[PDB]
Amino acid sequence: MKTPITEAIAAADTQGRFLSNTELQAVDGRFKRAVASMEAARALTNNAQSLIDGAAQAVYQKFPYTTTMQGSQYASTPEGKAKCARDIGYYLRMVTYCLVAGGTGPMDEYLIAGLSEINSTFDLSPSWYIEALKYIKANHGLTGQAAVEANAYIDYAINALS
Amino acid sequence: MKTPITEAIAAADTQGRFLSNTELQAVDGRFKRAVASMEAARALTNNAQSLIDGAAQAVYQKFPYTTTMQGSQYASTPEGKAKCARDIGYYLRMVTYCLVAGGTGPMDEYLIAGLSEINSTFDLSPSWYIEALKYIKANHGLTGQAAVEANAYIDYAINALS
Amino acid sequence: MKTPITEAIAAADTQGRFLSNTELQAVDGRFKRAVASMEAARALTNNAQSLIDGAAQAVYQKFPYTTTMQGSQYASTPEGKAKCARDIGYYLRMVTYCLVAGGTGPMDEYLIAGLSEINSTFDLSPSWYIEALKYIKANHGLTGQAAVEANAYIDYAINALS
Amino acid sequence: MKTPITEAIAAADTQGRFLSNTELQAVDGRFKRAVASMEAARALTNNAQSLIDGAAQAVYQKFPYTTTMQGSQYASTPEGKAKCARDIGYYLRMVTYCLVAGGTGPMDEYLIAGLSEINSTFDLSPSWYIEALKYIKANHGLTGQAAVEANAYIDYAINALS
Amino acid sequence: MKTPITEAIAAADTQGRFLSNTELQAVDGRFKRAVASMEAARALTNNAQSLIDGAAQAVYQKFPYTTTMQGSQYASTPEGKAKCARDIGYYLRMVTYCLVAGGTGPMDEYLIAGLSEINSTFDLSPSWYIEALKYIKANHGLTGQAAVEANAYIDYAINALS
Amino acid sequence: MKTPITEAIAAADTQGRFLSNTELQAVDGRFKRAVASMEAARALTNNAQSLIDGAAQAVYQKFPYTTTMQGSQYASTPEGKAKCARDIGYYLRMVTYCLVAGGTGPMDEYLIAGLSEINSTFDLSPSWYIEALKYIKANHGLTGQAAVEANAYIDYAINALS
Amino acid sequence: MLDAFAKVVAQADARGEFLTNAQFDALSNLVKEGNKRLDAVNRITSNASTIVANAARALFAEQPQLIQPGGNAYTNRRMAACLRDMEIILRYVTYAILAGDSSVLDDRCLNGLRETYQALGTPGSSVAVAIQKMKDAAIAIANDPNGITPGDCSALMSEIAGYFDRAAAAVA
Amino acid sequence: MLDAFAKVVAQADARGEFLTNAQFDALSNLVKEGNKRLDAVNRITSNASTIVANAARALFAEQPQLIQPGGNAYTNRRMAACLRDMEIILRYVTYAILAGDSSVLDDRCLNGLRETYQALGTPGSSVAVAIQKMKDAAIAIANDPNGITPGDCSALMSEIAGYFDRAAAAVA
Amino acid sequence: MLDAFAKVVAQADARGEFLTNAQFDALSNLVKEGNKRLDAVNRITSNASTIVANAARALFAEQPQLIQPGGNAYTNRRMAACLRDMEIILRYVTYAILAGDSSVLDDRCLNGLRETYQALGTPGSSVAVAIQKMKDAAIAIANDPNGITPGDCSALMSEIAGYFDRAAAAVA
Amino acid sequence: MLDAFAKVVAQADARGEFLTNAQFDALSNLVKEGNKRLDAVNRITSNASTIVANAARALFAEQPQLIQPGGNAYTNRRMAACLRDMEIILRYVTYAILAGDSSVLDDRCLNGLRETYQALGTPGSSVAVAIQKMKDAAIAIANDPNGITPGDCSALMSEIAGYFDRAAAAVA
Amino acid sequence: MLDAFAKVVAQADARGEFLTNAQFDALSNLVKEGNKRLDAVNRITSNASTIVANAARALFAEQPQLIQPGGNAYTNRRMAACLRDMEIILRYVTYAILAGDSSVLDDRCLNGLRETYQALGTPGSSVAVAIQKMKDAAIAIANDPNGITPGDCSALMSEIAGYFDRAAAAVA
Amino acid sequence: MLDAFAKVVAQADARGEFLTNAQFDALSNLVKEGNKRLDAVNRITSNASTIVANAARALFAEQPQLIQPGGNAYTNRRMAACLRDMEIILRYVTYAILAGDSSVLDDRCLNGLRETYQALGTPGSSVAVAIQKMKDAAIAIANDPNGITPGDCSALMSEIAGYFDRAAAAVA
Ligand SMILES: CCC1=C(C)/C(=C/C2=NC(=C\c3[nH]c(/C=C4\NC(=O)[C@H](C)[C@H]4CC)c(C)c3CCC(=O)O)/C(CCC(=O)O)=C2C)NC1=O
Ligand code: NA
Repeated sequence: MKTPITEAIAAADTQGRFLSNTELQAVDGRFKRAVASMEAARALTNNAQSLIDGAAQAVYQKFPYTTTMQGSQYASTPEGKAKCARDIGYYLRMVTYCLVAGGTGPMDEYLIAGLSEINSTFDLSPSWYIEALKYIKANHGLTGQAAVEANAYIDYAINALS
Repeated sequence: MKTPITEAIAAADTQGRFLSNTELQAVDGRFKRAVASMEAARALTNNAQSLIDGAAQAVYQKFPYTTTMQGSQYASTPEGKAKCARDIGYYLRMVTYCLVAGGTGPMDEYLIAGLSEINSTFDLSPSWYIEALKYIKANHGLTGQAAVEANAYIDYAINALS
Repeated sequence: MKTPITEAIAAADTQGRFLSNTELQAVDGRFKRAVASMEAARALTNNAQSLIDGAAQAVYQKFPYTTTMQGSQYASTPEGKAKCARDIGYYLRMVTYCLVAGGTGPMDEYLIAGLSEINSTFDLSPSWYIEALKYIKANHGLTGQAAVEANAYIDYAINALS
Repeated sequence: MKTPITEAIAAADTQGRFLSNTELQAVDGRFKRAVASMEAARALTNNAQSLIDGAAQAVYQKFPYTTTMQGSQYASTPEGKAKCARDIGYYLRMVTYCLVAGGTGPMDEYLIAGLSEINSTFDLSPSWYIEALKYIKANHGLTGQAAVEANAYIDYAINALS
Repeated sequence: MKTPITEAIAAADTQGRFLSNTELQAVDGRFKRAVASMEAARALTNNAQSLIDGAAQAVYQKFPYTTTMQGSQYASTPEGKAKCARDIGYYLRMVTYCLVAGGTGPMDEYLIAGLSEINSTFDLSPSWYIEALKYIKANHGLTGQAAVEANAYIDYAINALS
Repeated sequence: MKTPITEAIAAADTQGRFLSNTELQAVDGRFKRAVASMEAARALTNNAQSLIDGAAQAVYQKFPYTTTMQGSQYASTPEGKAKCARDIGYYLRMVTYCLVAGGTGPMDEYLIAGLSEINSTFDLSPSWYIEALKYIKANHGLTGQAAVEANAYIDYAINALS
Repeated sequence: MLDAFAKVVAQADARGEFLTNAQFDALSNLVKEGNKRLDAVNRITSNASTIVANAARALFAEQPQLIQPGGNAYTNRRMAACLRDMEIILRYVTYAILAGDSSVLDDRCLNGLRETYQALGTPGSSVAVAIQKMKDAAIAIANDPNGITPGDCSALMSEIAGYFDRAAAAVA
Repeated sequence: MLDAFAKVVAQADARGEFLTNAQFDALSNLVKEGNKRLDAVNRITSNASTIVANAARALFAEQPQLIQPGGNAYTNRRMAACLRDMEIILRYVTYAILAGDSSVLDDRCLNGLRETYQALGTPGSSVAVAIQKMKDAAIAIANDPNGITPGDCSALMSEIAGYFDRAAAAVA
Repeated sequence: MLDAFAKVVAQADARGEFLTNAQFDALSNLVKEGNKRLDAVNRITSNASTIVANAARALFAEQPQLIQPGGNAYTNRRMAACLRDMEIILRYVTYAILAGDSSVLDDRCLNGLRETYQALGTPGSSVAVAIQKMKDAAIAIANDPNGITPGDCSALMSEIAGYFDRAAAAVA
Repeated sequence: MLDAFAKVVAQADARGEFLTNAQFDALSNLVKEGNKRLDAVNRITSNASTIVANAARALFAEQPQLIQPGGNAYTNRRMAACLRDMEIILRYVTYAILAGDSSVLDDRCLNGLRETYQALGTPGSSVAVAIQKMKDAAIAIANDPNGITPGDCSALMSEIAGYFDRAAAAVA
Repeated sequence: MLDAFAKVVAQADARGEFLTNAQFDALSNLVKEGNKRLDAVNRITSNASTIVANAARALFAEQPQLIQPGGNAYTNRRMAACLRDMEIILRYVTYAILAGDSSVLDDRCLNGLRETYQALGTPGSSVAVAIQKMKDAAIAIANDPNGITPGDCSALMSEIAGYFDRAAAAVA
Repeated sequence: MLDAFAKVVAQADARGEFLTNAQFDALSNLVKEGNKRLDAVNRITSNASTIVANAARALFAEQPQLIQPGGNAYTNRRMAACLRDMEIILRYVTYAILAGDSSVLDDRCLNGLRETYQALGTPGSSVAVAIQKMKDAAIAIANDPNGITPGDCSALMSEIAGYFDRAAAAVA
């Protein structure tokens, strides 16, 4: 899984070398940033439920046809709404994992690989998930470098959907 | 040339990706460490001449046969002594370059590539240059993280000669 | 471009062989089918305008939010409606090209390559174009093997969007 | 084994695709031609013995030295004549197999692969087998497209020997 | 061109090495054998015309049908007989070249490459050239190691035709 | 293992060929040279002990610091002197093996592969072993082609150390 | 691989025999039924996406543990791979329909596939269920009496069912 | 590569246009003449060896300096390569007959072939002569009135001659 | 490739010189301005998709002939390639922002790119216009005063503008 | 491979769970102890050559049969390979120190290494002894109180010892 | 691979020993008998084609089921492969004659060859018979007293017979 | 590549001629002088390291700007490459001594080498000087009258000098 630490190792291992000062500075960079990241991850975790509920509604507000149109891809049944909330929580959970690991690795492996095949197959519109993600970004309530951290990974998901 | 910054880029470029937060933390790590590195590089540069003169003598003391034995590989002529001092200054200069760039790159490219072929061809003993390097290490007069920094690259050269 | 004839040649050329009876039967198969294909292509060409106008409306009927929602990706301006009609005509034109060439080649090269990147980038929903294509399929008015022919290439586009 | 059907499949499979209309037309071409091919194969099978006996004599007539010269490669013993008749029947049998399968596959796999190594090793002249094949071609008694079919595969063998 | 000397070099060059004693012994082996080889080459050259005339007749004697049968591949015209004599002289000339160079190189490059394609295309029987070569072998009149030398390269041609 | 015989075989085997006269001359070259080689190998074997004792002293004479300086890499203890004598005997033994096999193979496999890694790791100076080898060369007491033979492999070791 | 025609040829060559009249007759009926075979391939292929997606939907509805966290189809990479496998099996089944013989399916798809899923921890019996659902949709589509010259395709639907059941047995 | 049908399509797409009735009519006549095209390919292909060998024989009879020692076709390696080239040119010409368009010939055979022969020292004008001889044999075989439904193939023989002359011009 | 630090080192080594105090001072200010550089990269990267898509939209609005049938961006394959190129140029520009030096941009993106577009028939001046539009969006995003510690980034925006103008000059 | 942080994440994802406060706390202490970990890597790495050479010297002193003619470390090729192996094991152990997890060591170094040495006839128990000697030198160097801010690194030295003992068990 | 000389060397090195006088004497006689060895190789090689073809003829005469339809040597592809194998075995046997040691034969020809034929369904005992027939022809040719300096080659013919019997045992 | 013998053969084949007596005589003298050629190769090869190192020492003594910072032989990578080149040129010259012909030198070493050094900025005239110094040492070693059967090797030393001067001209 891609983190600043496994990247530092992969680099050395690829060239058959011991770790150097080049790579140790990279990992120190990660340790110092971890304070801002963990703050972000904790706050997003503690406020998870309200952020998911708020985000789903933001989506239903923007795309009202998702609550009315017949079809299993839409949220016009209890089952559809529950699947939508589930997916949005998956997105949020992946962001907290990135924050904890200090890189895109968790999202890359568990969500982004295969994403466009999934959305294409089940007729899920990327713009639904972008709207959900923009809501979380506007309303997470973090400031300073904790916000920078959380926003970096949220925007990473957005570019993956764009 | 290998630095924490070109490594961060090489990683992204190799996988066809934009830079991520994974890579930005690595470069911040380098920027924060630069204060200790620049202190080390400055002190080694300002005291260069005494460190080179002291180091050459350390070598002549340890291996006295280098000042007596006939042959162009030895320092038993004015020319041989001047070549020896030159080489020792090359080693020191490369350490200051590593400190400035934040990685092994400069030493890797300008000194270590081809080293064992050169020493083998001109009959230069690695243990002469190890002794020179150990003197610089014991007598650079740096403390705290500036010493850690300078010693990391000096010891890097030593392992290359070992 | 992929046709039954270039495929027959590619096969022989790949194995460094002259054409054999294996390959001539393939091309005869294409010549005999051409009568049904040309009938289909002619009828679709002669009735192109009504099929495009009907198909666009089918889309606006199914997804009414496409005529109301703000954004350049939607048909809520004159410009957006004209772009939509254009694209639907592109789809129909590609089907007539497939019919004429006796294979998927024209659609493969001019429409399907890059499709998912385009739809993802400009926020165009595949299900809009599926609905357009289903309308053409239900209302082309062809029967017998001409219908089989036209439907084969229409359904080919549908699977590409699915 | 190479037939119009396995070629159609190989093409699709190589590119990781489902079968398309491109490939179905190829197989229909084969099904329509099968009537002419089966007529040819049946007639050649029913008249096999006279065609083999006639063909061997054609060879002995053209190259009389094959019935007089000492050596196991020649037909100057009962054993040699029986081996010659056997081989000529092999050729004819392979033609009927090609006709049935709708391609060169059977001849390619069972006769042509290794042919020049065999003829070189046992000192068998290709021109003996060409003469045998020309006799069958002149005297099979087929007309129209059945003759075209049988002649295509006979001439295929001739070019393989030339 | 393949000789004991170019082989010795190719070996060294392939492994990026200077020549060693391994390779010098090989070339000395060639220099010592050259006396037997040059004797053979000289005698075959001086007696070339009688050996070619004798050899062609040996072929016409063994395969009388070559002087009677209609066709440009046979020696039943003045032109055909002149082409036959030419080819037989080519074979003999190649043997003298092998003897001079101390290896198969000349025959490999100028005669054996493409041989089976030529014989197949122009309907030339290998067994004609084997008979010619067996005559030269029986009647060159060399003894001791000169005969061993000449026979080695003649038999090399025979295996190439077999 | 590299000998004139395995080289002759490797060449043929690489090109999928039977042995030719090209390769037999190479092996004869080796058989003829074997008389000079075996003479050299026998004399070096019979006089092994005096040559090793003389050679070690030559080294101690040239580089007196090797008998005085503290460290396990030097011969300033009984253990160090015994290791030095051992190594010098290894060198001599490898030369006799080369002489017997007619090539560099034995030295290549058992001594030269890994040499520079060993000398670098244990801080063994190549110039010590060159001096030892030059003594053996000056004092083996062989003349004519036996000397040429022994000197070829001794000088081979010297270039490997240079 | 073999088609139905090449298989008869290969059996014949092993005995060194010309074809009999029984074999010629059997192969002639194969050709006379060829239009039906081409419709079946065209129809199944033309609906390939809905067959897969609808079968997968059904599977995950009946076996929710597959999509729960820690399930073998949880994460988009694993879901993609699952849908991909369903597409592949369908693809190779359609190849065998065209050829009139299972060799291409057996040789290039099924050989070693049980072992593959066992090493991964993918439940083979769940895969079998997915194939059975694609089978039932494929035959309904292929044997739909609307929009086609009426006639009897029952022996062909038997054959088609044969190829699906073979694949389901191969993984279970 | 393009066939005659794909070429009309590609020209149409560049203008963003549906096909006209003139274009549909032209392409229909192409299909109606298809049996003749298949005979021409079958016949030329079925006689490929004699076309080559007989043309080569003739060439070396008229230009003996090619086979004299030091000649560009002297030695069996060079002769083999020469005959091989003749086979290749013939092969690619037959590809273009089937497709009804020269793109495959131009793109995969002729592009850069003059330059190839100039670097080697192979006389391009001798190659041209070899092609012209294959042309004359090919048309005689393809347009032989024996053993075939009578009719007019003259426009097709013109087209066939066109592909040969194009190759001869490309090397000369 | 070089970063700003390795470039000073390489110039120094060519003269065989230890760094001066002027050079040490210059490199220290580079480090002190590093937080600003990291924000600029983070911001431009975080908005990469909208920069590209919005620039492309604008380009095709001003130059409609690019998307007309026969245009160089007509067909989805050509459109995809066009958008891809815009993404690539942006990517390499962000690499140079991080490193503080153009070598990576020049060496791995721009060298030979004019020649590439000339062989294809892609209008280089249209590409230049696309880059200029991405530049203007990138600087607006990077230099947005909302949501960040206030301070002066003007010398860095000059540098960023430098990398875009270099790429536009390289293709035009 | 995983680091200590990615391992907690992967366990969490299998249950579909956000991290608890206990897990956040554990990971925070990991970060607070990070300076010590970086010193340990730096120190062991900086002395890599003497660790290896001195351990090898000791091994051959205690097991002379390894260097006698016919021994598994006799000849320079075999000696080189032996020293190389010691360097590799050390390298991978330092990787695991940095990551705080053995996965990289287990996956890329130790898996199949016992089998490797058994096929070769290399005595695994001799390799184990070499690793144990490198361990004892590495911990003495890493835990040297001279030239560093005083504090307690005992739990880290336990962890380091853990990685060495794991490698020695893997080969023995 | 080893020759006779390198084998003595490798045994000596394992003990760390200079060669004895017994070993030097043995190796000297090897050299003195070298002319005979070169004749044997030259003769067997010079008749390679007739050895193979004549042995194969004999084999198929005694075991006709091999060439009947369904037989393992029926079809030209299988016949070619059969003759090829005979050529290969002969080739490698001649290599071992030159080297005076079986290592090249064992290592590059015989290792795994029984398993190869068992997987294919090739009857190993039939292969053994083919080798035995080549052996008997090879020794008759190599030991022919006509056209060569008279002398005793019986110990060499024993050795040659040894290499053939080894190959026949390896497949049977 | 050609040796002296293969070159005479190739010239002869171009004319289609058997060798004359003059050519046989010339080639016989080549063989009679072969012992001298083998000594020259053995001697130059046996001193390869000192030839190179001593020539390089001399070169850098006379052209110090090569080793000053910024010089083309400054840095160990560039020095290594320089010494490597000297070794390579020497190696290929010794190949040509053995073969009695320059083809191997010209074809595999010298062709394109001037262009190589011009692209790099390596001064060709400095390389020429290095070769000339190796030449003078090589001839002194090869033509040393000590420890060898006395006789005249002057025509061979001329030939050897020829190969060195050819290489120096090729780069300058
Ligand atoms: C190019 C490769 C090459 C070959 C081929 C070669 C052969 C070769 N074998 C020789 C002799 C010989 N060859 C044989 C061998 C045999 N005599 C018999 O009666 C046995 C049936 C037969 C079994 C092989 C004998 C017995 C001698 C004489 C003794 C000797 O010189 O070894 C000689 C010595 C000169 C002579 O007696 O004519 C040579 C040159 N030398 C080479 O360099
Ligand atoms: Na052997």
